[PDB]
Amino acid sequence: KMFSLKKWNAVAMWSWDVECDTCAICRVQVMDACLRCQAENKQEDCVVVWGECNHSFHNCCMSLWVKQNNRCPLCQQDWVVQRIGK
Amino acid sequence: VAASSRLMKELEEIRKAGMKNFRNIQVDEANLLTWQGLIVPDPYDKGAFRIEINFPAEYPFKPPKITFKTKIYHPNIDEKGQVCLPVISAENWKPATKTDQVIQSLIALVNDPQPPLRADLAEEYSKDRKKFAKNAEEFTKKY
Amino acid sequence: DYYVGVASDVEQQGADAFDPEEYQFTCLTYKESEGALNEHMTSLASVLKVSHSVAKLILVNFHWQVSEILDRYKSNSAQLLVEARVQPNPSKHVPPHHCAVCMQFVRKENLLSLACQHQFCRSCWEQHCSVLVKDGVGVGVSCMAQDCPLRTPEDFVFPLLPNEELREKYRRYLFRDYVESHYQLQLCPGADCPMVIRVQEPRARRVQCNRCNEVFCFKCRQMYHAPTDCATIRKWLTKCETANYISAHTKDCPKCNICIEKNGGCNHMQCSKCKHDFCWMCLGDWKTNQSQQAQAREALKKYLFYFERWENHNKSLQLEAQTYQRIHEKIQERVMNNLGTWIDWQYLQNAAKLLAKCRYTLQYTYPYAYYMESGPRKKLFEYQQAQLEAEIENLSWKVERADSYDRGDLENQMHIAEQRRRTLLKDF
Amino acid sequence: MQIFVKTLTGKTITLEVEPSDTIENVKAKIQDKEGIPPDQQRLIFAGKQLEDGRTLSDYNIQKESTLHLVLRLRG
Amino acid sequence: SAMKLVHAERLGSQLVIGVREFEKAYLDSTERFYRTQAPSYLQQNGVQNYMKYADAKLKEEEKRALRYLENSVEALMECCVNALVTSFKETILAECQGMIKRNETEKLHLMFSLMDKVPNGIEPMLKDLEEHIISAGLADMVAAAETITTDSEKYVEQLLTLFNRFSKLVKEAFQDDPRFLTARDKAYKAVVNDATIFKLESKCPELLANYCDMLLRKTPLSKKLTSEEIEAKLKEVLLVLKYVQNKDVFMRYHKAHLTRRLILDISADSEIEENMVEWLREVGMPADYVNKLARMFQDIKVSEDLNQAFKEMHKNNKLALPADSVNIKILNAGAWSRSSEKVFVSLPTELEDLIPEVEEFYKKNHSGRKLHWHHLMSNGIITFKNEVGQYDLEVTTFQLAVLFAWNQRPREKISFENLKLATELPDAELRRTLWSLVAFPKLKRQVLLYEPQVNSPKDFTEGTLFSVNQEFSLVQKRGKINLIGRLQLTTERMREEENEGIVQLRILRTQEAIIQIMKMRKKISNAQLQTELVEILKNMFLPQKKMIKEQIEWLIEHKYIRRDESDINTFIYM
Amino acid sequence: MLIKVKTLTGKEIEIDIEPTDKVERIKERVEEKEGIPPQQQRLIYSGKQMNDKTAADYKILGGSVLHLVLALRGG
Ligand SMILES: [Zn+2]
Ligand SMILES: [Zn+2]
Ligand SMILES: [Zn+2]
Ligand SMILES: [Zn+2]
Ligand SMILES: [Zn+2]
Ligand SMILES: [Zn+2]
Ligand SMILES: [Zn+2]
Repeated sequence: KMFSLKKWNAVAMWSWDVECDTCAICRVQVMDACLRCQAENKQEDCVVVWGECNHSFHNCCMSLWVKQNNRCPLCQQDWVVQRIGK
Repeated sequence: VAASSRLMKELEEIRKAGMKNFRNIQVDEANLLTWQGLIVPDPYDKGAFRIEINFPAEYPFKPPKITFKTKIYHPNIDEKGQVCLPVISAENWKPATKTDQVIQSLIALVNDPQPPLRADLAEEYSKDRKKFAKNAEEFTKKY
Repeated sequence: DYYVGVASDVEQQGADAFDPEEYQFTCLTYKESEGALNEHMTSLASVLKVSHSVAKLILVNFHWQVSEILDRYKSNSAQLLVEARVQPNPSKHVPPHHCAVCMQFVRKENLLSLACQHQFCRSCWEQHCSVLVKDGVGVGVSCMAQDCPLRTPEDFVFPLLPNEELREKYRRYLFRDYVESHYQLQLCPGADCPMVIRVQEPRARRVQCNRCNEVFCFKCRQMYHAPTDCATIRKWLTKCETANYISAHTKDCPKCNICIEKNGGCNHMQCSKCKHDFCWMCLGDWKTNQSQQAQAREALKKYLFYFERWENHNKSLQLEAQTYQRIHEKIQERVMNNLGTWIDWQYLQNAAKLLAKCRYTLQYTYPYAYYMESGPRKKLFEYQQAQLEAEIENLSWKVERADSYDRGDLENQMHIAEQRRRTLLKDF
Repeated sequence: MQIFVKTLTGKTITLEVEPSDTIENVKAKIQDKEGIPPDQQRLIFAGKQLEDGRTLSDYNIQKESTLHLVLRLRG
Repeated sequence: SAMKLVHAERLGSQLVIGVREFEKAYLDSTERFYRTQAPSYLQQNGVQNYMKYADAKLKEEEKRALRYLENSVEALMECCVNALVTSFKETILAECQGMIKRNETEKLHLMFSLMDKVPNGIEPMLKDLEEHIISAGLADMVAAAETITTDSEKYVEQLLTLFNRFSKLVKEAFQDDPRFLTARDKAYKAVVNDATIFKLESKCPELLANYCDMLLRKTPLSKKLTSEEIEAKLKEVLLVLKYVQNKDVFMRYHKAHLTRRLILDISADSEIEENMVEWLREVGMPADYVNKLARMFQDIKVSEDLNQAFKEMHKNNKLALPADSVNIKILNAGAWSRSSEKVFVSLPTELEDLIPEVEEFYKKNHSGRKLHWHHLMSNGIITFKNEVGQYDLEVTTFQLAVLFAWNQRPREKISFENLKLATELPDAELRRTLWSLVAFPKLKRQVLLYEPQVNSPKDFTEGTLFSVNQEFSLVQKRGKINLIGRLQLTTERMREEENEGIVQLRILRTQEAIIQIMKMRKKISNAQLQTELVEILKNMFLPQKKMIKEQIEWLIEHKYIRRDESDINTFIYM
Repeated sequence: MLIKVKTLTGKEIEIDIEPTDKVERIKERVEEKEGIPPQQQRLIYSGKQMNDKTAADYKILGGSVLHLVLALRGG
């Protein structure tokens, strides 16, 4: 039949899978890089961290947080990581 | 503007009739605005109490000033001369009340307690009436 | 053509940002305010088929909200006029042809009366309105008879006053009362300033004037304060020289805050401006020490701990102009030494303004953080404040304590500082 | 010369004064320009009530000084 | 008598040197002599000659003071300046105000040299210069607004010509004093940010971005130029762009154009793109957009690497479409497109089976990422086989979905409703795609023809007839034609009610076509069943596998059809 | 209001109706054009099935295409 297919180009957009779309420590959406890695011109190498109680944060943000307070910024449960981003 | 005619008319009206509990009100030799008052109740049966009366300018629309000169033990009367009467105060005054009505209202106020310018007197009169029947009894002859 | 309709296809129908502090206001003069007050009346007068005086008299009571007036009219068009102190209540009580004030039989060509039908002669009412106007009331004139809440229409008052100065005083007081009752309108604190601000919603946002450059909360009218709760910042200013005398021997009116004193005697205290009744014992209506220093040490320490930041960020506004002048001198020096041209050196001024705004907001964020909570929101608010403090000190080092400048780094840090300031001002 | 008053509402109007004048005249100007009757005013300057007898310059009244006005209420 | 000898020198030797071995008499003599001489010479020979008089006199008195008299020379020069220019600056500055035009720099330099000495004799220079620059710029821009608002290159050329003329004037006359450079910069900033040429708003960034795209793309202008000229033009554009106030609009438009480019791979040089990113950062643009652009470049590099890896891993197995004819790009959502709205399109079978493969390949290595497939940025080439010749052509996804509706009916006509059903698209997108596929800029011969001819895309009814052109030629017999011009990146919000209605209609009609064939023919296997369903519904739509499977399950559920036991591909009518 | 009716194969059944008609009557009108039983005739416009809405409660105005789906079990 007419109208065969010869060559195709595909475009897709990727984003993290999370119920919450904000860091809750900084005003940066989860799909964007954190402020520190923008200031240092990092090559987009900070990922998101999942807690036991299903919280999404930047790895940079909570890595800075954990030194002072060993609890979530939203609830006050003991923080042990479950799944690192990548 | 027309207070003097009001005061002369009221003086004529008081001169015409007469009252029992309220003895009479004076004028102090043509002062025409400073007036002297006297009342007698029936636990204050015996006594000729003395009052000081001041009429401000534009009297019917501005309440007068009322102070007793004779000391009396009353929860509604201060130590020196302050009496709590809403009619006398500007809160509940109307340009229709006369000095006669004011004086009879003061007499009725002397007749009964109204539980307040003195917390001690109100507290004494609240628990029992014996103190208000003894120290108020022995209050007009002396002090 | 390849470049037609390119404006429509951009940013996925979303770009730029939204300012969390916007508030539309038009600054009107005295004549414009009078015209606006007149215009908001003829509509009601035409709808309700009543006179102008009664129209504004019922308008004043309900704070000039036309829609609520119309709804309440169609609900109960009798209680509407009764509530606004126009018609006598059906629960009132009643010789003929005798004035009860000056007490003389009088003819029939006089003895004016209101809808209450209480007769008083034209020789009277005049001293009454004169005494009231001189005392300084414009909307408080009422029937002389006892227990008559009726309020006098102004067309009934103007022919009574004898001279022109009294009429001028009455007009001024009436205008003040009208602009106080209206909800979209407000006066301007400051010096002699005949400017009235008109808004569209009554809220607590920053406003300005076009003749004296004054800034104030649209509610408290003292000083702009974004994160704080207006009354809370009033409390903070109170608890912090006439100040000692006022705080020791005065008090504030409950309904409309007015500084008053107790002349002496009695405890029943009545407000002479809003008629509210309260107690000078612990306020309220009429429907009713060992180790003390050790205990208060924590409170005093916390208060001074916040007051030091308050005072530093207050002194920053004082020594703002010197920073601006230093920036200008540095710019002029670099231009004169031929190290660039003028257009290349005006991001430093933007950085200075950014620092000023950040310092002002970080100043007013502390009373909120003190009167807030004992929970996680508290645990994070001053953490974000500390982050902003670190960024402010970094940028201040980079702009005023340095000579070599790189535009990219400064712009990036400016963006970061703005983001953190928005983070703090988020809950507003 | 010229002084300011911080009214209870918050507005600060300007009124003319004299080198050494009685408080009664100032209260009269306040009541004729703002409304509050003279007997209902308490003027405070630098934490000191202004008696009806003492003159202004005794309490250091001078050019460009801010006063305060407080309502007088009786029980 | 000592001052008598020096007086005659003005009007026409070692004695004076010894006479000094005190000065106030000398200063008084000079002051009186100038007070008596200067106004007469001015009234005789005008300001233009008084200027040169003052210059020559000042130099002569400096030399004479150095020869006869001595720090005193500073005071004598100060009083001479006071006598000559300080008291006449009002007239000289009036001449300046009435002079700046008609390009008389030679007198102007002398005026500037004369006036620099007296303090605060320079501000009117700046004021007049600013007034002239602003007035001339506005007048020149409004004098040709007809042919400048539509073309970006002419607008850029006009702005650059104004800047060059004013800079040359200030260099030639004012001799490059930074104060006047500041003045001209303020005036130029005032001129550039105006909207009087528009409004019969903020439109300059759009035109500047359009010119930048013209330079960076593969346009004929970019062909008739080398790399060095391109860089010079870009630097001039940056110089003009440095004087704006609305930079976010320009960065947004530039990002859109750099999406068009760098998704279609129609750029001229990537190094120039990197250099432009760096230069835009240097000029002082907002950091967010620049960081986003750098992220875009890094993302496309990583996407090229990932595509190479996918082709290498998948080359062992041969699917329906060969592994050497497919390209994949995975890009960050934040930097490119932040909207996760759903787009409803019917899709061909060949590229429908491709999505799970890419999703599995991505999930193999990265852990914790989703994928959103963007159907407005997907391109390809398809082959058209007409009765005249065989052609290849470039289409988007919407055009492809529209065009595959004639594969099973390649001699018939289709209405608007049948397209809204088969293509499964809303009305606006369908109208735009149909206008693109029927009305293209030049295209002397078109691909599709429609009988009720109209003159606007919106003027379509529900009974419009569409047919494929059987005499379409490029009279060549083989060639390539492009139908993708400025691919859209944004689409309006899509209502789900229309999609729900279309899905309901498809489900019920598949139920009809699956019960009718079973009624007419009592028993039939599975593959021939699918073939018969495709044949029977050639005038409604092309069925999909999941929908027909669900319909078979539903029929088994409501006992319209029955399973068998011989195999797992045979159905018996109940 | 001029409406059209479509079948499974693609036949374009044409009928002209008044703006105020009945659903059952309009369904029966198609019988003269093509012989089908009244019950084995269902009409769908924009998703959900059409109930027996008298004329235009379904907003069938102008030229609209309604799918003439038959009965499933009976036929
Ligand atoms: Zn973060
Ligand atoms: Zn990071
Ligand atoms: Zn948690
Ligand atoms: Zn009445
Ligand atoms: Zn009377
Ligand atoms: Zn103002
Ligand atoms: Zn406030």
